[PDB]
Amino acid sequence: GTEFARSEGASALASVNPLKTTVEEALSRGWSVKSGTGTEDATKKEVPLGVAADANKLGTIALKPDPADGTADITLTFTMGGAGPKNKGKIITLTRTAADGLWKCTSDQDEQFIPKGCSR
Repeated sequence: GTEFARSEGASALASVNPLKTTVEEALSRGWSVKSGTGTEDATKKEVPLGVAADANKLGTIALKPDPADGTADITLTFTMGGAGPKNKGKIITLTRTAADGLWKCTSDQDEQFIPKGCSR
């Protein structure tokens, strides 16, 4: 009844949306992106995303493939394991298609709580 269901979705998307820039900046250097926190690794030429998996207590952030070099589709997911009953277990997926470099957002939330710019 009183779950903050719209704000949960907005918060989840706000945790992953800024990582699009992080990914693009690494790929433009010809470096790979890897999950988690840490320093750039000049031996393997990997840049970490810079955010902990649990930075937002609504859920968990994941990257696939890990590491990612831009020659395959990339997905960033926010899995809402920490949310209330309407959104628990739902997943927001950002996909960067390697063929064209374009990003899409899909969600399996109930349509009324899907954030702006994302589709089913």
